Amino acid sequence: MAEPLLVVGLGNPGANYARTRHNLGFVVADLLAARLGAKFKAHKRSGAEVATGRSAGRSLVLAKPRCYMNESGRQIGPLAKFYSVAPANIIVIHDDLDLEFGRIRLKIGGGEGGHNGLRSVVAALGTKDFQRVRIGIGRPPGRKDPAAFVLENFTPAERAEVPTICEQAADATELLIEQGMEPAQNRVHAW
Repeated sequence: MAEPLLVVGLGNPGANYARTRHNLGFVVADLLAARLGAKFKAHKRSGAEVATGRSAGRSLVLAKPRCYMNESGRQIGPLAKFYSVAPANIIVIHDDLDLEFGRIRLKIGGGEGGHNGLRSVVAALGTKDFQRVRIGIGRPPGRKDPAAFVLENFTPAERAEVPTICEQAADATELLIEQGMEPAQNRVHAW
């Protein structure tokens, strides 16, 4: 009974489109990073960003390429098969529309909500029941334009929401390591 955990933050490089929270993975990774203070880097046979983290009585490998999306799917593909890690150890973070623009969505099997990247990860990783941590950024009002509405740019609204949820999820995470998620979920996953 012993095994580390791997984390992968899927977001959007550069910017422009990243403003649409298309950089949740990197936004959350950076946040949790700026908090942890860990000194990440960029390399690996793949050539992406990553950093090790010790806590929760276990190590944590947080990685994240550039393009992320497809870059991640593939990046992990080999990187995943390279490290030979388990699916219950790998956790891919992303953004998704669930309710309002300031919620999170952490699950295991549940994932892949239409995306070349995500699909590239499944095909790259071949699917092993890996874990995923999607964020709840607004919800689909209809069929008018969900993706369009998901790729808005609440830079501001999101700016406050980014730290709002991140803060909430950050607490849930910390508490999770403190004891369990039960409280974090009832505390954080309660709002």
